[PDB]
Amino acid sequence: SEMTPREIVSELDQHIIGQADAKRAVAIALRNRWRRMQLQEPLRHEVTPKNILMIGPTGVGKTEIARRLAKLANAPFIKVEAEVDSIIRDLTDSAMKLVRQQEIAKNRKLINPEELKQKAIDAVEQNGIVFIDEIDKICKKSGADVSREGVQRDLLPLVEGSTVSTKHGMVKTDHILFIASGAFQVARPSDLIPELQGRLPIRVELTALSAADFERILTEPHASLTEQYKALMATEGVNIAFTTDAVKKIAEAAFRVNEKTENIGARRLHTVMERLMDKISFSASDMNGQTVNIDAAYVADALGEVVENEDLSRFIL
Amino acid sequence: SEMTPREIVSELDQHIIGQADAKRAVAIALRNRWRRMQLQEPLRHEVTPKNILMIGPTGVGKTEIARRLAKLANAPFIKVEAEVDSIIRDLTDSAMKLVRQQEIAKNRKLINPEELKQKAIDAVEQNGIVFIDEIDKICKKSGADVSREGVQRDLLPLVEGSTVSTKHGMVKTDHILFIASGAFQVARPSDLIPELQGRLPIRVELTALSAADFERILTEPHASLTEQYKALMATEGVNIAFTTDAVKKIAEAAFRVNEKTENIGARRLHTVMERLMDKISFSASDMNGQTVNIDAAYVADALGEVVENEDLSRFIL
Amino acid sequence: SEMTPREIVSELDQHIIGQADAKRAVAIALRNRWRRMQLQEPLRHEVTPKNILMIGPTGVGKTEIARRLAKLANAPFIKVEAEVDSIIRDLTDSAMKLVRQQEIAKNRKLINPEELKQKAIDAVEQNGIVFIDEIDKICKKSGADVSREGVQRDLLPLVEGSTVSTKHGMVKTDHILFIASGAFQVARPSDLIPELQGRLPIRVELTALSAADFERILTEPHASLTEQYKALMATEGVNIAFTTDAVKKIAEAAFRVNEKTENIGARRLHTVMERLMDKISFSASDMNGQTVNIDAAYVADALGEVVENEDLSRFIL
Amino acid sequence: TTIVSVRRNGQVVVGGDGQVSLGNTVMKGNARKVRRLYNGKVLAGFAGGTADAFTLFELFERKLEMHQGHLLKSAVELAKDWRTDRALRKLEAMLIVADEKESLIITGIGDVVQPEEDQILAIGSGGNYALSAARALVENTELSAHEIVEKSLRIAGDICVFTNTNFTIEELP
Amino acid sequence: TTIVSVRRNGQVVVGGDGQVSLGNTVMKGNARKVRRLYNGKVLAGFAGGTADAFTLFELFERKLEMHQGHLLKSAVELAKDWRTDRALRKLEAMLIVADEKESLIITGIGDVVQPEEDQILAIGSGGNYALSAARALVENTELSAHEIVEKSLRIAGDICVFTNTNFTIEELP
Ligand SMILES: Nc1ncnc2c1ncn2[C@@H]1O[C@H](COP(=O)(O)OP(=O)(O)OP(=O)(O)O)[C@@H](O)[C@H]1O
Ligand SMILES: Nc1ncnc2c1ncn2[C@@H]1O[C@H](COP(=O)(O)OP(=O)(O)OP(=O)(O)O)[C@@H](O)[C@H]1O
Ligand SMILES: Nc1ncnc2c1ncn2[C@@H]1O[C@H](COP(=O)(O)OP(=O)(O)OP(=O)(O)O)[C@@H](O)[C@H]1O
Repeated sequence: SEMTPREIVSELDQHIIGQADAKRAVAIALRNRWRRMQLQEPLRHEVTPKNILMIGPTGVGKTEIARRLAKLANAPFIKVEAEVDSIIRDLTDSAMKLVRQQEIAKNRKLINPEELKQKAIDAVEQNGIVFIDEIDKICKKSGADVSREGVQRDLLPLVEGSTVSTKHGMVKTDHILFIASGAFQVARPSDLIPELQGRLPIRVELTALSAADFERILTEPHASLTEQYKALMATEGVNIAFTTDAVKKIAEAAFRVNEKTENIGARRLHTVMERLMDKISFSASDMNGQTVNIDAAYVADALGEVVENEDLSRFIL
Repeated sequence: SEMTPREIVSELDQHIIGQADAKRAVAIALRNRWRRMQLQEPLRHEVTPKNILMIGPTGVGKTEIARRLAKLANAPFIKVEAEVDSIIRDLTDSAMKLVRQQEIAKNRKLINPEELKQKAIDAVEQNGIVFIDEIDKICKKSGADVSREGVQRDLLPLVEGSTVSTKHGMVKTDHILFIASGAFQVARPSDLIPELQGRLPIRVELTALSAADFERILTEPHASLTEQYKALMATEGVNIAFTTDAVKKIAEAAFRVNEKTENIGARRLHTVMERLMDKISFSASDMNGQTVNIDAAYVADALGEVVENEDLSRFIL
Repeated sequence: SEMTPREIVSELDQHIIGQADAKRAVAIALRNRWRRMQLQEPLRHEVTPKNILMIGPTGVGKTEIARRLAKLANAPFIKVEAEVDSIIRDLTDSAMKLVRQQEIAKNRKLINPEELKQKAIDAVEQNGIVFIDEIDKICKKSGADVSREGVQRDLLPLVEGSTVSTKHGMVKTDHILFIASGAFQVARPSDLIPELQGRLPIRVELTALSAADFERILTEPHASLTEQYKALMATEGVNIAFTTDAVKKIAEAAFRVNEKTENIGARRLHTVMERLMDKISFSASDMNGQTVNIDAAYVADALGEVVENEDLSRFIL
Repeated sequence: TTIVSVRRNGQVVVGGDGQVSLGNTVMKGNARKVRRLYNGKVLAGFAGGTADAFTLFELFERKLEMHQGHLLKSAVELAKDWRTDRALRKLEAMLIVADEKESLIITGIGDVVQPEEDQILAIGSGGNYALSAARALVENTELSAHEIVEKSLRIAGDICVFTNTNFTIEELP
Repeated sequence: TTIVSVRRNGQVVVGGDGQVSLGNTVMKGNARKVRRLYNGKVLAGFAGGTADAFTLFELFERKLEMHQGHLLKSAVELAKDWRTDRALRKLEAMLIVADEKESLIITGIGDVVQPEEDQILAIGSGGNYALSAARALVENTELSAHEIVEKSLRIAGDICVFTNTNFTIEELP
């Protein structure tokens, strides 16, 4: 009773435009944790999920693809960045609001908090997605101490298979699906203890977002910034047009800023829009019933310009 | 059911005179967390508040504008200066006295324990203002260790969106509105992890308070020092006149001290007044029914003079 | 009521192909903890199990032989890699599954917990296998501090015989059977405190896995990768043939990678297969009812090639 | 060593000989003294006795592949790691780095220097000899920045006893 | 000392004399200067005053028996332990290491050097004397890498006052 990879991909292409091999490897991660169901006893209690390792920049969609696969597949989700067993005790506390959010709006009394003690556990030991953001931040070189390789050691019994003791009972982990992300610009995947490199067989590399890629992320995705502002400003009683020649000057204007400062990724769009929808957001109420055309001419003279700091003339002889 | 930005501004111009762009960006922060209400399901559970970053001196009104927007908009407030999840457990304990106080003073029995753990959390997850004072105090350079960048890391799941477990239940944070302040004289905004620069799109810069600005802050604001002393001394049965030529010599006498010592900001007025209303505050009772005229002549010979220390002649050859 | 060594060996030769002296010493470890039963009172409460020390590479089967002797002999199991008494409190929480799942479908109400608190304990104290992976990681040289020799000291009362206080009662340890593994490439067994070298009489040395040994581990073991994929892809409605000339090119292709990078051991097969069953796993559903022949020609042009990094030309003059 | 860098007509060249000297003897004479950094985006030539000369090279890399290959910023980020309270040791060496945009010289003591108007840089014992021939050519000939680096390096190998005619040259784009 | 290594016809030989010098006096004259590492998989000859010369030896072992005997990688892993922020002391010595595949020279300052085309390596006071005789032979005779090392060592014992004719030679395979 679950989708096909071809469909998981296509359902992700609506909130996370771009990438590719990203979704693919993530899809087959879900698809084969289900195919694990239609099996006897021997070939079923032993077949650990092929964990994933996402290698890519910052703000390219390493966390999105892990989130839009926790709801659009429904399962306990949790993100953590390097106690260790309290990562499972939180995956369980995020199981109740599912096995009792829809079920409470379905069973209507019939409470029985004794089944959410063995039926909400099946909701974890089976459907469990643990996301480790910034895992490259715990590798051997770091130029003084190597205790970051201790965290990588306490975080081993989990990706392997142990029995975490939560307040709902003994929840196994052997079948949970772990996905770790990392920039891996300083270190390399092989800089992780070998006794855990073979517990992350899937290696998927995400790419950065170009000028055109920033153009699409601005509209195509559901609840895109173009729509979010079209709606948040429609409630004021104002309509707003986001022409296409003006979307280019917002994607190729938030990119110009990512290649001259820190590359925060897509999140650069939010800080750009907020400066654009600055003039309107304030006096929107006092301008009820008006269709404002946001084009190249408006966007251009909306923010200004952003050249590099001064680096040189300051500390260089 | 909430004010307009034009009004939030004008209601703030009564306790916090001065600034400008300060209030403006703070206003639209509240206005658009409401406009978020009148929306369907998709474009509603996903539209994080455009957090704010106030860059300004010390004692210019970075905390006031965050406080006079927690009452004059009514919502759980809390100030913190760099556990991390216990910042939410305190935003909830400050959301009690607005139910077991407010919802018993409008719709006055009627207890119901399992009714406040749904009437209060729905108020935090929606109305929540977390204020981080002195955030510039946790940046990369600091000339030895960089663990201050660890705090900036544990304080990430919150500004992003997680589920803090309080004693009242699982309260989400995704929609809370965070406002961080900083002097940013040593560091720069860009000295903060990029994985959090895009989660604070609003950049507002407050200015310092001049001689004239100290003159106004002394009267115009509700409960100004001129009024607070006029009243606290009226209870003694004494009336007191604060002439205008004497307000100048108190603003341009508390400014003279901020440009020759630490610039504590407006809070300099309190320590100045306390030295002025020193002679009167003591023998006010024993002088019932008298109208004292506090003018240039009185203020002048009320405190004295304050020239620089001795710096030089001490340790310089 | 338990098997013979000759049989324990033969039952292990189905999931852990290879090794030899490995199983042998492990077998007689179980066989003689039973022979301890058929004895009077004096020669019975005093005869500590001859603990084992497995010296071998990484991914050769040091943990498998300890796991396939916890189920195929049924007893509380637990793996730990250097609190210390909480290793017993977990061996007990793992004993509530062979008494509440072994006597729930057997002795079948019957509740009486004060009845199983001496039926569960009697178990652990008798059938108890504590596995210490990577014990060589706590020896004297490490070039600065020697607190790792403190862990080797707190982990002494257990291998000796004390009384750990769990939430189920006072469970003795004197008769538990401990098995510690280690690479021992940097250190030597004798680098362990003498007051614990004589509490691990059995010294078994496992060998590494060759080209041929990787060929067998790919099929012969129950739930081998060849079968696991044959089944996980049969559920998609697809059949797959793993010819023999293609199993050689997967064992002698995962070995080629272990002698040019970290030698992760057998776990190398998983990462190799995952790259092979990459093309199929994705579009398996959309290709229902097909028998794909995976031979030398397919495997060859399935992954590509893997020559050393670049080491030289980068940092060497 | 002799490491020199000329820049003419959107061209950035960086050459250096290949003699590893130990005392007054020659241990290796083919050594590559000019290496490529950031996937081939920047050129780096070093001088100053292997060890330090190398660790200075690495440190500038960990700074490029952490700042998007922004030469100038990477440079200063590195320099600042010496100008603090807790120093970063002290390196007996110096680098000449250059990409399509800028060219610099970074010392393991913590300072970054920009060329003079002509945009020519040289370091190492044979330094000034090359720098003298370079300026000579740049200011009086039409030769490409490559030809000049080539020519200047030889002039310097024939005067410096710690410089040979066995060099490796790299250019951008 | 005088430590030399020649490589000809799938042969890798590494020889060295056996004179431990203290001041201008000879304390021990049989000393084994070329030892075997990794169960006999790699050859190592050292020079540079006992203590440091030794601790450099050990450090390269703890790196081989931690990298599957991959000479080159073990070498660089060790070198990198000097080129960091927190240095690894500094050793007054150097090693000539070689297995069936490659041959190197590692200094306790943190650098790894590859031979020149002829694949000949020498170190120590009597270094260049052996290296001169070696190149002489390799380039003009048919002698085996063993015969050459043997011959080259003697030529150097008769010129260096800190090198004797009492040597120990090891070869691979
Ligand atoms: N491919 C994409 N298409 C559209 N929006 C994207 C994409 N990738 C990221 N975003 C946007 O980025 C924000 C979320 O960032 P995200 O969690 O994806 O970062 P990341 O790539 O995981 O990096 P890090 O984990 O290092 O911060 C959201 O605003 C989301 O819309
Ligand atoms: N513009 C202003 N108008 C009225 N009162 C002001 C103003 N600025 C500051 N104050 C007074 O200053 C006090 C609060 O200072 P506040 O916390 O705003 O300082 P800040 O500028 O945020 O700096 P920091 O956070 O570094 O202390 C209150 O007593 C408040 O009345
Ligand atoms: N002899 C063997 N026969 C079959 N599979 C084996 C064998 N040895 C190891 N494996 C495989 O190795 C994996 C488990 O590795 P295991 O934990 O046994 O290695 P280890 O060397 O004991 O542990 P560590 O790497 O923690 O020292 C499984 O995929 C298992 O199939």
